[PDB]
Amino acid sequence: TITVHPLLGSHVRLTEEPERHVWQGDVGTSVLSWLSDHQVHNVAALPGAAYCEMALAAAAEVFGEAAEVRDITFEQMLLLDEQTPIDAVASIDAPGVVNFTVETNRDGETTRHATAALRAAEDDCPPPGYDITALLQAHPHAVNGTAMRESFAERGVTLGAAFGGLTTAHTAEAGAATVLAEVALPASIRFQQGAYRIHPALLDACFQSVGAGVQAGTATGGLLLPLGVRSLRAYGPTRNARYCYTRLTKAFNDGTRGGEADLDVLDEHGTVLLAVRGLRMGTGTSERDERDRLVSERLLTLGWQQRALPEVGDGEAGSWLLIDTSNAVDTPDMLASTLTDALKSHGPQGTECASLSWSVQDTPPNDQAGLEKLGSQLRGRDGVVIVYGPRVGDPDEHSLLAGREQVRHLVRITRELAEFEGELPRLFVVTRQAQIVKPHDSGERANLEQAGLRGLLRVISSEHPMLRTTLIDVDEHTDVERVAQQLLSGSEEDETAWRNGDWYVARLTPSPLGHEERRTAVLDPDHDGMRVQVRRPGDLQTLEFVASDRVPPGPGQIEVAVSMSSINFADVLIAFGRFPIIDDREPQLGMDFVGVVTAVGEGVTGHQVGDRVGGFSEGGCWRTFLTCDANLAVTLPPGLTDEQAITAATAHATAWYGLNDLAQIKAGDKVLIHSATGGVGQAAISIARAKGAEIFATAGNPAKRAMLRDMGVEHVYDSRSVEFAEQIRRDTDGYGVDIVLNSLTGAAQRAGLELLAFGGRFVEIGKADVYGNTRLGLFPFRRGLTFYYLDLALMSVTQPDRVRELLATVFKLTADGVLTAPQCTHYPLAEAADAIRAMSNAEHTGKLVLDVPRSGRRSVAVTPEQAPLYRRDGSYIITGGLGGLGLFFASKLAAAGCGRIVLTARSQPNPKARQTIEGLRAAGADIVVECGNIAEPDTADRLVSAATATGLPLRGVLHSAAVVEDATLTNITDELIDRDWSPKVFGSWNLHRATLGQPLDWFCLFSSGAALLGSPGQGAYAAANSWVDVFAHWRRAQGLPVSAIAWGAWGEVGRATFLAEGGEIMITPEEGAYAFETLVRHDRAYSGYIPILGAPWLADLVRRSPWGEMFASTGQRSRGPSKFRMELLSLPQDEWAGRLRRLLVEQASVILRRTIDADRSFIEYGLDSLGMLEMRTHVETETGIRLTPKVIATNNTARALAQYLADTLAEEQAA
Amino acid sequence: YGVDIVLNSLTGAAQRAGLELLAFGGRFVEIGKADVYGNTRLGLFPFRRGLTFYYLDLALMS
Amino acid sequence: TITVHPLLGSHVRLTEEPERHVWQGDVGTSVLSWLSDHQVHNVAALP
Repeated sequence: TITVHPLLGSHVRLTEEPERHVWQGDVGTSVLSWLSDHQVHNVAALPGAAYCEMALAAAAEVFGEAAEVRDITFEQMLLLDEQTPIDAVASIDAPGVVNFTVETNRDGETTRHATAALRAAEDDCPPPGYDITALLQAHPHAVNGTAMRESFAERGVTLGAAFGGLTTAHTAEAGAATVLAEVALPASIRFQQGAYRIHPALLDACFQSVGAGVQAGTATGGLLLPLGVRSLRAYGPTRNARYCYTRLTKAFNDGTRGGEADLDVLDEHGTVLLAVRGLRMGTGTSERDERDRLVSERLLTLGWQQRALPEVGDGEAGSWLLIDTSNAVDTPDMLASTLTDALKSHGPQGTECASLSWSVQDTPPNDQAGLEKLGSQLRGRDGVVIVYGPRVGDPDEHSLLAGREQVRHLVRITRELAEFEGELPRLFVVTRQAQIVKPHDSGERANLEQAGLRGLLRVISSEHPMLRTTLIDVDEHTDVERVAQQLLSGSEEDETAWRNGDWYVARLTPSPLGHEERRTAVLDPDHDGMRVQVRRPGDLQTLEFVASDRVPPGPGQIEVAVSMSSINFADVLIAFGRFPIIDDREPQLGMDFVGVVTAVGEGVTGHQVGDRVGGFSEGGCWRTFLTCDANLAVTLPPGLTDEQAITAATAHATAWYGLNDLAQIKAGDKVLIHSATGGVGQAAISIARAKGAEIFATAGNPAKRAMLRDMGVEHVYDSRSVEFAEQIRRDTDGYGVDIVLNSLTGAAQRAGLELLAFGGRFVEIGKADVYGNTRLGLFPFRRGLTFYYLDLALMSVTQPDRVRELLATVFKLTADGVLTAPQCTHYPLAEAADAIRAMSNAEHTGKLVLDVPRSGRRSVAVTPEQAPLYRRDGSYIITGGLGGLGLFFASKLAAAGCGRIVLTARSQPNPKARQTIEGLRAAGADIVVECGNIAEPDTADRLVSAATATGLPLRGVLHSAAVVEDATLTNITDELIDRDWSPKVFGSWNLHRATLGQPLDWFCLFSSGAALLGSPGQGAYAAANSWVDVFAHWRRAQGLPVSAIAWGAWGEVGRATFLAEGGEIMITPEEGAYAFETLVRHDRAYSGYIPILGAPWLADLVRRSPWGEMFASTGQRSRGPSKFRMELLSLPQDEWAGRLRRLLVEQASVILRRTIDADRSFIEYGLDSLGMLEMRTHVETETGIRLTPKVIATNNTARALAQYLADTLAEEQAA
Repeated sequence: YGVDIVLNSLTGAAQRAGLELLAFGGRFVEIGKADVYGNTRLGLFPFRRGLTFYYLDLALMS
Repeated sequence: TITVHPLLGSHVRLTEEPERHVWQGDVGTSVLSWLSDHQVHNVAALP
């Protein structure tokens, strides 16, 4: 009786053209038990092999046997909760070509899981076989295929039992396309193989072969998933099969992307059963997104947090040692004396301590003899603390020397301290406002001289980990009580700041850019140009002004100062991130505009400056200054005020067109207007009254209907339901209507279309139906209908002259008073956030006019990634250009064509440098070289003058001079300290002073990751780099532009890069070029771009660093018990959501490989909709509630998604 | 660029192909009652470009 | 009991505008012999 296919289910034939085969059925687990086994992160999912088999069955049905499919695609995954209706449909679009698409229409929306083409395109040409005795003997070297499957399952996507068959394999090597596995249907799958054209389980295993084929030694943290195949063909039933050919053509070694496999299924005899060509796994995103991700997973910063002291008190017997060092101040006693007194009093038990008051450059014998007074017989007694005391709040030009002396003092004293045979004491260090913490009491007034210390102490903490190197920053208004408490029983914390009456601790935080660090600028609407544009299409709460750098008009252009624009349904659609993009150019907000001409183009003569103007344009009209094509603007006749003109445009310009120049409305012609109360509807009402027609209409809620009836227009009916057609039919005796200015979608469309009576005109202005392939029934057209479509914006862009004439006509008519402008309700343009809300919910009637603020309203606008980077008419100076990264950055600047970049270094260039310079000059860059030591003020003055006196103002700088050197604590010499100190400190300070007056746009100061991380390789470099870090913070505090970068190493794999990646030079130059070009635009002062999130030394930092917030978090091995998280609903559900926050962040951390905050967005760090797959599946498994890949996007922030889950679970709790 | 005026008289996939062909503002004039009286389901969407569909039948008009 | 209906073939809900139920059944004395006896007008006919 029943013979339906199991996956597809029913097959029903439609005779309507284009001929369509519609397949419907259930693919739930309850029906097909075996389906349950592709638990991706422990949740059932339909394998792509299922899509392949289903497409093959559809092709066989439509074209009989020996017909195959091409260019398959997979688009979304599935969930298969219990039951899952599936609606596979195939259409005969044109003879000889067909299309096949599978989608699920549950929950009220569709999801095109896979698209296909089933053109037969096959002939009676049997495929050739393969030689068993050859392929088997070629690659017999065995490999643990079953263990490979087990590890691949552990990787996150399990296979269960039904998807077995893939047998222990053999290959020439791990990394070659030679895997020789064997495939057989598991016992539970052998039975029903007849119905299928090759079991989806067998095809899935055949695919799965690619998992072992790619790389047997797969790297941890990588996930792959098949995505589409270029072609397919099924030759014979797979009642029996042995192996699938392992022909792979992967362009691998990038970790992901594809593999372009061509699997061929063949039996024991060598004959082939099914052929697949062009198989790709895990495509990911475009190259631009790859570079964007590479920036997320590297930017670092010093994150500070507030906490309480868990020490409370313990251990006792705090007989530490103290040294009052470099305290040349008149009265630096209080800090040391108070600390000693608190230690004596509050310190439990005996707390004897002594002071080795080694002042700055006290006396020669103090180097050793002065220290041995206590560091000889009782050295390293139970703990030591260094106190540095206060200092002046601002730096003098000569203050640099003092910092050098301080670093010399620290290196000497610490080398002496570390030279103790017995176990070393923990090295406390208290410094006064030498570390910049956070917006809470942080900014200017940082003690620069002490600032360089941080890097040295941090490198020490790695060089000699035995002496725990905790260092504490302190503030005037913190009081010494909790400071003494930290001294006494301080827990294992490395770097902390007592910035106020509160404890602050540091955690190296992976902090990608966002929306709070975009460069802010001060603009004036009166003459400065700024635009409005949604930052995050979808949540209109993010509307924010943006600088627009008004460009002077060109030929055929005008420069109009907007006075008021109007919302329009296109604006609403774009605001909610729902516009039907069609030309890879997202439309800007606003369509119309009314303002005054401020400048005149070259080739234009229609109008002059100082004259009013109106019209619409693309490029966004929600601006203070707008530059639109001159041909697309109409002078305002004297009658119209600005308000009337803005209200009329796009209301009459639509209504007048549709009803007059297309439908040719005449006296006594029945008209039907949908959504009359809207602006377009109101214009239509006015037009109909003017031309003398019977004005039917329909509205929304009853209040609007009553209001419209108050206007005198009789025959008002509800628009929500289709009932209006019948009612109007009753009230007209059959002659329903002659014109329909439809603007609603859905069933109403058909009713309106059928309403017309033998005259025919259907002007359609809606947008939902047309961009949806609404596929209307064409039968009602038999009675002389005529269907129009009227998209005013598109007409304006393509046929400016016609819309220009139309606009002139409507304005002239409005001035004469024959037409009345609709009702208006102004809003301040800065308040667009709520205004858009009214339009969508339709509580306000009439056109919403936005009144752009054109006044002296001084404000802060935000410059997006489109920021001033390479401006032609300015000079750029690069220091140390003649060596290392300088050459590469100089070449990059030349490529950008920057104007007359100045290049300098400390010495004459080498012959290769001269060759590169002359070549770049020949390339067209007007680069000029200089020389001299940057540590000299004269050199800086000469450099700044040369770049300025040349005639091109200097605005960009890049101080990159540095030389890499290696040293260890003991052998660190003073000359090394000086030669590291001068290039960074003195050069940078001189550059800042000399350039202080110029109109700079950035200031890039290079640094090393050592100052941030701490590498035993070098310690002298760390001090100078930390100093330049703090100096950059201070400069930003002063308000001048600045940006400090801490570079790192080249490879993320260590020395294995030579074998696995090959010898390469520099520090990932191309990778860092984009990072620099981006980071120079944003505002954050300090940032560390270093290859972390997986790297050799990270294994060491996590151990030696008590902060180490990056962690490893190797606890992803969830199990069946993990469900208890749902069972924790016994506790209060609000508190349950509070803990759900932590669940979410922890689960996200493993996939992201780093701890993220709960306030930012997941998309910021970068997830290829595969990190999204993991997150969604894990959320469902750990909570039993599902969130669609759509609703996750809007709630991209951890807080948002947590609140959404809390609500969607409290609803269940209520049930 | 495509065509502008299409005085179609074919049926089946021919008219569907024609409707996609014409450029912006093209006016797809129709005279062949065959497809229309069969309640063909026109793939309304090529109207994206501001097309206009007419049906012309001399006898009924008269 | 049996999902298919003898006089209608296979039920299918098409989620189009408007929603349609399309069945595409088959009938015939060749397979549904019980129709043969109702030979209306001395010719095979649909009851």
